[PDB]
Amino acid sequence: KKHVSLNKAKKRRLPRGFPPSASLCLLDLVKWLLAHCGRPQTECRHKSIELFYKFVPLLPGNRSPNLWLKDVLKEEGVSFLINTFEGGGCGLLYLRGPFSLQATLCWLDLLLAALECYNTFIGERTVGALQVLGSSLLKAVAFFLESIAMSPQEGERYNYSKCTVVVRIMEFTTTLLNTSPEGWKLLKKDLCNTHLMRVLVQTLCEPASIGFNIGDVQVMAHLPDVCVNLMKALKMSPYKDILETHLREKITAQSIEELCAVNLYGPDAQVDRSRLAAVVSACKQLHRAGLLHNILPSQSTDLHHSVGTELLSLVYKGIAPQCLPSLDLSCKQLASGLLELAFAFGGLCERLVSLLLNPAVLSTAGEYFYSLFSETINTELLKNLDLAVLELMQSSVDNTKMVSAVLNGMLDQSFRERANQKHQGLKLATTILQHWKKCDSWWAKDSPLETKMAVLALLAKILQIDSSVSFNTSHGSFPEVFTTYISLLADTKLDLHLKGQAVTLLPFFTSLTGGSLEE
Repeated sequence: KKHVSLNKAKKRRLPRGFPPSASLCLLDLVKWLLAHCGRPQTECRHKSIELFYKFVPLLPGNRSPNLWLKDVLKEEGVSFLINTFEGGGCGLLYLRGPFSLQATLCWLDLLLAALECYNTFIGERTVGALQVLGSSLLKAVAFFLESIAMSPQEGERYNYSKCTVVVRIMEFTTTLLNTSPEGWKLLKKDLCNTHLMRVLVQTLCEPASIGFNIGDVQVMAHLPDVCVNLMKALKMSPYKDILETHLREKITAQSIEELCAVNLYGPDAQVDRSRLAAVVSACKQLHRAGLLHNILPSQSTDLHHSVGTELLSLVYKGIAPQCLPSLDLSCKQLASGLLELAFAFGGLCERLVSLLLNPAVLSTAGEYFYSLFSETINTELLKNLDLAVLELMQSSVDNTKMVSAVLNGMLDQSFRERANQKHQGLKLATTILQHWKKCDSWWAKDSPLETKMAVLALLAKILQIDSSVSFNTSHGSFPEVFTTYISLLADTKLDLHLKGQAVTLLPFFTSLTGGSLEE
């Protein structure tokens, strides 16, 4: 606040930890910052770096750290801007097993400091990536990449200080990759060999063997987003062939077709369930990375990945029993992740809505498949918009109970999250409001008296889902929906009771003009 307008030349007071001077306006403080930026204590690096960025443009040059750093580096020497990176530990088979000696943890601390001191100056354009490499950085991380996956009550602290490194390594190769095109040719082949394209495969598929553990509550959260950030950063560099050749033998379609457990719904715990969950999380994050059909364009040309159709058929026929496949809190969760992955290859919508209508019957001690899952199915039918309702209402007479049930089951779920999206509800309302002709057999006379209360419930639902802003002035079948609403009021329709939920919808209607008002 105050001193940046009062950087005068007076007799200040010297601090602890410097040779003396006369005035110390800001230059001595920021020089102490820049020389002491390589403090290896990880709670201090962030604060020193952020203080550097917020403390450079207050010397009266009013510069920017992209140009002022080079303006110093031209006369300060290139050793000045690399001895901060160096550390005193630029360089043992007794550390092959995980050990917790006082030197080992401090060496990993040096590695973390030397790793992340360049991430902000590479993501920032303070110094371009030519003037930094043009070393022991690459050598030490290469040796650690060949010495990564190898006191059993205290060496897991060393294991935590191991697992904190590789993620920031990966994010450093992202910030070198997607900031300068020369880095596609600057990073030599001593690092982008099978080391990185083995450790990424181990990070995604089966990572509870290198030392990451489910029970870590923060790094397990922060991992599979920056890893997908890396895997999408790896398309502006020509190593996409390296990734495809390093992936397509392990998590490919052969693995999934062999790992479909012929006794799935049972007592098996780890090597089928954890492995299947790992690989579907891997393909989910690959689908987030946009590289899944760049792995598995599987079999044919019917706009249907045959492995995905096989996933749907095993999800169906697995529930097909002996007596009945019992459920769980994770035997359903594997099915949920299975369906969420299997509904991401291509369209796969008409297959679903044709499977749902099924006249087959089940005899236990046929439309039960909707009743279980019923949340992801409806939120995907939400996304397939403005045609799914039409291909539903194509059949509305032979199996009316199912079409009423599925319209309710999507409408309530679009109704529940009415405070986040707000557009799918009104669009679903407007795309169901212009489709009354497919259900004309409902709102007339000569009907069984269970359909009519369902139709009034449909009216109340699709009216309550929105407000009276887009109903009058002939919105859709507005006189047709009005005359179905009137022709509800027959005579042998209800004792009284069923009319009350009709009379509660009157504030929607009472804004019209003469004519029908007198009616």
